[PDB]
Amino acid sequence: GAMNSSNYAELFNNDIKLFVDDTNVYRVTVHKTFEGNVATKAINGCIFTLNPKTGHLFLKIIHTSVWAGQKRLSQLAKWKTAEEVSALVRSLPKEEQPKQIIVTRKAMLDPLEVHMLDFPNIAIRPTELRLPFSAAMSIDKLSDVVMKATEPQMVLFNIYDDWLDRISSYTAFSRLTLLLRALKTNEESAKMILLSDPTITIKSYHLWPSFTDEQWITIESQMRDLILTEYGRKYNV
Amino acid sequence: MNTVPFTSAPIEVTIGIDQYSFNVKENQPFHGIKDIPIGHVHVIHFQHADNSSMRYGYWFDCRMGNFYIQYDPKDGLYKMMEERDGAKFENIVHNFKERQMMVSYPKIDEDDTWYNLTEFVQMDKIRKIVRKDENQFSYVDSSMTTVQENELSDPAHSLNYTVINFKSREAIRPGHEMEDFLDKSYYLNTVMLQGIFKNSSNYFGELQFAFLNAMFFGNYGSSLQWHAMIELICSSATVPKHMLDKLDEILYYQIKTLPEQYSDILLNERVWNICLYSSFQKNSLHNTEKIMENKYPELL
Ligand SMILES: COC(=O)CN(C)C(=O)c1cccc(O)c1
Repeated sequence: GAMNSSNYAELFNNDIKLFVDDTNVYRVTVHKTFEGNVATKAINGCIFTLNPKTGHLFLKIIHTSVWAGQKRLSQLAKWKTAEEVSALVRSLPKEEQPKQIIVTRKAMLDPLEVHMLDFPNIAIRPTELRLPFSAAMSIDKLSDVVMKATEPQMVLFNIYDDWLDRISSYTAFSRLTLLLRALKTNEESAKMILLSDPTITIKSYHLWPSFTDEQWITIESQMRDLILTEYGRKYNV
Repeated sequence: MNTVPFTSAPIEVTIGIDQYSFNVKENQPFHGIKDIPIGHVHVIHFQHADNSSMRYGYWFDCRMGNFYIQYDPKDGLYKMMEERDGAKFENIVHNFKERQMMVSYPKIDEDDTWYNLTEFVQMDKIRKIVRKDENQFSYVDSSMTTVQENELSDPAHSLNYTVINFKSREAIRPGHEMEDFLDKSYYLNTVMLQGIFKNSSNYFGELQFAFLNAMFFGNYGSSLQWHAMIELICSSATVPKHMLDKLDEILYYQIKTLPEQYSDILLNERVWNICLYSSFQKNSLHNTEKIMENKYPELL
């Protein structure tokens, strides 16, 4: 069944599961042809496959060559996503394979279902939550590795850095979704908050800055303010 | 012309024969149905006046034996039976025919409806879908479920239609996932037509039988099966030209024969809107599209 606010804590139990987001798989800049018509030029994309309990991120980079000479790319993108997620599962040891895959957009259900026919016991679930994973390309190190790729490539990250040494998965996921919601609603402001003062750094092996617990509270507050603001600036409230 | 005689009619019942029907009163002197066209399967069916629950009936072919009906007061229904004494049956039939205690199968000469609804339906294929090999005829009723419905409970009383499932390994070639899901031609032509049904006539026979069980008994699983068999053809980019033309004729007469007051339950919006207006064959069903639009434009 569908994943929502009611069953939100199921994300952090001990059954292995993955979120799959396909927003950033097929990415285009739309431009004008010399004849004044409109054309798209693809740029590199990525599948965002995330274990919400552990933070392990399987970032499958989607190189623009995969679209060469293909038609109906937005439809292909969903099937390519499902082919790549199925290949990732088959690559994992049995004891690491997920018991559920939650897709962030319902149009991935039938593509993923058909590719996972060999895995009748892996449940493919939609969700009622409006998760901000599209904003993953606002994380500088993820964007950088996608755009630099010259061939198809899988890159592994922990999207929680070292947070789980100090906080629970539930709290880590909440922080992640707050950060990404903020980058999605006003990327410029969000990045200013993060990269604020010159005594705070990002470790070479991390994605986010090395905030103390107290600074994270301050940061998280600032991100909440931004999100409500933009919600006023948008709606005039 | 052949005859399906009755010992008596002890309970008030509406009796159907193919697309015809008449009301028989409790203990009215009814003794059967005569002038039944040879060469086609037929279905005699029943709806009791007191319990409109359970429409039930019998598929039969007068070429395969002499069949007669006696009400069973223990099991509470009109049963079909097979007489083995050919002279008893003929003396009995003739006797009743002289007392004019039979209704005449009321076929208008111009009328090809029944032929067109049963063109590809054979008793031999019915008896494989409805397994009861000690009888030449086949019982079907409102409540019987299909093999496929059971997989998702009494196997002896099941409709063994061919299982169709668009998200299944049988339907999707490893490595052609997207290709086969968006264009079912592989599954139609290789798996089902070449592999399972052997030819399109047998495919059309099962499609027509499923429709008729949906129409005459309100059998839900049969309606599911009819729509699935239509959708598999409509969602295939590559269909023999002869099948497409005949499918149009088939569906035309099915929609033409459907009671106007039943389109709400027996017609699946999504299948028909996909089939007539989006699928590969959206433009290959002119006669069916025409009568669907002049007769059920609400559904669409
Ligand atoms: C009427 O008393 C009888 O003993 C005979 N009846 C009518 C039958 O059972 C019967 C009816 C029809 C066909 C048949 O082959 C037999």
